[PDB]
Amino acid sequence: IQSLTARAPVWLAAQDTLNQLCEQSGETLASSNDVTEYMQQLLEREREAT
Amino acid sequence: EMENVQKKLRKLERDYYQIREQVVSAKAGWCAVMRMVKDNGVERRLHRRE
Amino acid sequence: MKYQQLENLECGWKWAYLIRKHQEGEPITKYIENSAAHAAVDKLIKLESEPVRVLEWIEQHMNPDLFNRMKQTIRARRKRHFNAEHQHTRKKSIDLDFPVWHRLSALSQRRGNTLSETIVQLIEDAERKEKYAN
Amino acid sequence: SHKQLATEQYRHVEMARELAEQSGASSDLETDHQAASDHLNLVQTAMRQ
Amino acid sequence: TIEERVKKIIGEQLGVKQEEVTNNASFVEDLGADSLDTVELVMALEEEFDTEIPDEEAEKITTVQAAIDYIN
DNA sequence: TGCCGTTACAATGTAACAGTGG
DNA sequence: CCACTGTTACATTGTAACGGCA
Ligand SMILES: *P(=O)(O)OCC(C)(C)[C@@H](O)C(=O)NCCC(=O)NCCS
Repeated sequence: IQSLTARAPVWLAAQDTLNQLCEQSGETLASSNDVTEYMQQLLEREREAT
Repeated sequence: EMENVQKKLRKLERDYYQIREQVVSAKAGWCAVMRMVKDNGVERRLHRRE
Repeated sequence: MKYQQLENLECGWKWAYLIRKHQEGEPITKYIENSAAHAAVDKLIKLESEPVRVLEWIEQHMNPDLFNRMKQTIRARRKRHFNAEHQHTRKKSIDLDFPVWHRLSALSQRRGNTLSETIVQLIEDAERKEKYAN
Repeated sequence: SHKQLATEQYRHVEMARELAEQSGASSDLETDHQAASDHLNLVQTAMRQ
Repeated sequence: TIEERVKKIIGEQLGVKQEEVTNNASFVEDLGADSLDTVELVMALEEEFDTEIPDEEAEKITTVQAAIDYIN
């Protein structure tokens, strides 16, 4: 329990940051690879828009 | 010998009693703020569970 | 130190206290000349919304004789602020008729107890008398 | 702790009751032994006479 | 009557009004009171009547009616 | 000592109740 | 009935005096 508690706040803050970031987007992310692809589409949209 | 422990039980009981009134009053106070804040304030803005 | 002191709160308290005193006519500043006192008071008035500079204003223009009163007022404000959160720590204020108060205080000084302690003891004795009879 | 104390009290009550019983038995035995001593003395007197 | 205690306190502890609670419903899910809230509700009921309720008896109050059933 | 909690007040403002007379 | 008055039980803020403590 104490180990999980120590881990807790970091995980919770991470979750909240991710939730905010994804909600800001229309998509909800589920994986580091998923984030990497979303970044790639972001770059593509950037290099298009520019 | 046991009567002394009975008196200690009485002390503990009065302490419990005090704590109980504290908790019930706190919930009474909370009730209304939950009711109002359910207008999307608590959803993710105020409830910074971190 | 029992209650932690918060600057943005106690400084607002001090600003409000000084403004109230000035509105009451108290000479906030140490300047006998009316012009300097008025200038310092105007600086204070426009100094609203500033703890870090109201403290400096106090250090520089504050009347020497009000320091203790302000200090004890802030002590009381802090204690009341921290105690008003929970019911058991709150305090109930009542008014007692002069004869009753005189007798009750007579008992309290006689026994060396406080008003709360004296009344608690007396009520406990009344309850004990009830139990003796019952 | 409250239940523990209540249970100890109950045990105490039971054991006190039974010891009251043994006290009554001891009193009865005391009466019997007084009678026994009286008999002894009577027999002694009969012997001597 | 005396039930006015319960049917009042319940609301004050759950945010619902006096008539909102229905005897057939259940506090745990049909009133929105969660785990923490149900503990708080039962403890407020204990406080109000100046009595005691062990854990075992306390767990059988999930329904609205039980709150008076053990009382009366 | 200098701060800090603590008590016992003082002064005024309010809500609520009880009276009073038309 | 209705209004105005008297009263109690607080609150609210401020202050002086003790006493504890570094
Ligand atoms: P639920 O998710 O609201 O969580 C409830 C709780 C674990 C925080 C606590 O309030 C509770 O319901 N505990 C159950 C009763 C219990 O643990 N009693 C212990 C008595 S020593």
